[PDB]
Amino acid sequence: HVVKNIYPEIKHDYFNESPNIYDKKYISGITRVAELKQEEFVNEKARRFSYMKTMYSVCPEAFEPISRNEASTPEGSWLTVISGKRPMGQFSVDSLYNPDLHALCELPDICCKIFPKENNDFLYIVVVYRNDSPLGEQRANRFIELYNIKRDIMQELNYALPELKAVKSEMIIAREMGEIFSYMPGEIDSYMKYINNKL
Ligand SMILES: C[S@@+](CC[C@H](N)C(=O)[O-])C[C@H]1O[C@@H](n2cnc3c(N)ncnc32)[C@H](O)[C@@H]1O
Repeated sequence: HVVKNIYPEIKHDYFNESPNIYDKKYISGITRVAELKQEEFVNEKARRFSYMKTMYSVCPEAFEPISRNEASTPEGSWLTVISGKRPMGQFSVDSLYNPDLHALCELPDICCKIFPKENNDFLYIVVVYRNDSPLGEQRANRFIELYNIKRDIMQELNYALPELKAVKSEMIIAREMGEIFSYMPGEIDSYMKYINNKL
């Protein structure tokens, strides 16, 4: 149904478990044979979808850097992509029944790579990209590589050497992330200086 539709490769057991507290904002069932709420899911999704269709645009002949500020919320994270300002963004959802996530997946040439958040039981990462630009998938893939490097590093440090593991792992991949997220070169420098200070 609505979940396998946007997240084909999802674990089978997911639907055996019962709705967590976040799911319940949008559904009501014993398991994950639950009803979609008419107002909170169906009607919210349709409203958000209209909003997205209005803002939808095609990609420029070429992208310009956005400010990090335009993509610091989940909503701006995908808005900058659907309006064609940049080829990819990444955000999180506390429920695979998030109405925005479902609306996002119904836009032309808009793809979402979805997977469970590392070290979290309910959170999923969403990587949203322009399929109508060759940079879309490339950047989405490149993010997953950088993301895997970060989490591999942090897991290892967590295991054997935990001090400042998060900030250390940022020093390793943060500039590369900034670039693929299209942040302005100045904002990326400023972030590396913030990480450096954390030393
Ligand atoms: C936390 S992810 C958030 C992604 C955001 N929702 C998007 O779609 O662009 C942004 C990552 O980019 C890196 N980064 C580089 N420059 C940054 C900056 N100026 N502000 C925030 N993150 C920056 C950090 O590693 C950070 O984890």
